[PDB]
Amino acid sequence: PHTYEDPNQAVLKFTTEIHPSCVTRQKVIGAGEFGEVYKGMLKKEVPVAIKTLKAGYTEKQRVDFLGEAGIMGQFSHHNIIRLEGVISKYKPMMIITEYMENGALDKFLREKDGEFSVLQLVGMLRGIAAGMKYLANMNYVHRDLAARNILVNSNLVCKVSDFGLSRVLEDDPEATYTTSGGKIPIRWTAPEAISYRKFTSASDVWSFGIVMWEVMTYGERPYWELSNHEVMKAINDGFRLPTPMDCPSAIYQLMMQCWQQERARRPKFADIVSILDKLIRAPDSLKTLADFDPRVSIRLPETSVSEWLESIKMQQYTEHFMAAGYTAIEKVVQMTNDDIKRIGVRLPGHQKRIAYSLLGL
Ligand SMILES: [Cs+]
Repeated sequence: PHTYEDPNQAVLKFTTEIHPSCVTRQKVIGAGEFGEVYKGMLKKEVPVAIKTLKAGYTEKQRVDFLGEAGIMGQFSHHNIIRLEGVISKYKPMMIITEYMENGALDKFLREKDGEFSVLQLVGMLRGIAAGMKYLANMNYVHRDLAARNILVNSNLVCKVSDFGLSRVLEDDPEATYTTSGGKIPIRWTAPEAISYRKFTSASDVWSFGIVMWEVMTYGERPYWELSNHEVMKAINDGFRLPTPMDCPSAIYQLMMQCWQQERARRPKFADIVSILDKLIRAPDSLKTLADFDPRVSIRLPETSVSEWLESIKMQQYTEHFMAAGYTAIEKVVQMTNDDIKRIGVRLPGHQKRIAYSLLGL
């Protein structure tokens, strides 16, 4: 429905007002768009993440901050972060969520470089795809799916985590690193979303393919060394991300499927989940690896009578071909081997060469 576009209504309907006394802040664990993030306890008491709103906020800033919880409270899935509640009546504003001990996915994979199996990475991807399938069936377009917005708990369960609003695109074109601000980065956004602001579940599928690449590389940066402008031009001209090291051919095949230029040709999230589950339940399909070239940060785009005789070094037969009536190409491609014998190509090697060449035409 439209319950994803009204933050105040969402806060009213889908959040639980928590009293400040029930919250105990313990230790800073991150720095968010709106303020600091703490690990603490919520009342037996349970560990939780506590997002706070920096003092001196604008009214619209307050609205946008609590709107994330308004969205999050509408969901309920194993692979979507759980909302305990919010503090809105007393300062500072706060959002309470389940604690994810291992934090952001990309940082975690970097810390655990090479410490998992390809099967475990594909299982993480399956969990993320399950969360995104849930979101898509709820008619929710994330617009900002990336490994940094996926959290990981003790049991390596991955959950989608960032449900902000007023999301706008990265405007810095000469940049190569991460830009300042809570913007949607160009490197994870589908082409139509950049060019025409057409964010759909298919653009989320594109970003999910980027997340797949992220995981298979243990948290590398997409389009490394390239600039946002170079990334946009590359994607428009057909370039794509290259094969990760030690990547199953099936997984890179699926990534490339997610990155189809025409959004309609991309797989839906149900298809994604089915493919990943099939692969996991038959892990022998993950041993065939896709070719790896350590030099590339991007894959190249894909491609769309005398001359023919000289292509095979038989130009000296040209006059013969002209004398027997084979003056045009359209009639030669319809030529049989007995016609070749008849015209004067008596040597067997020449017959064989002309025949193999003819097969192509
Ligand atoms: Cs409420």
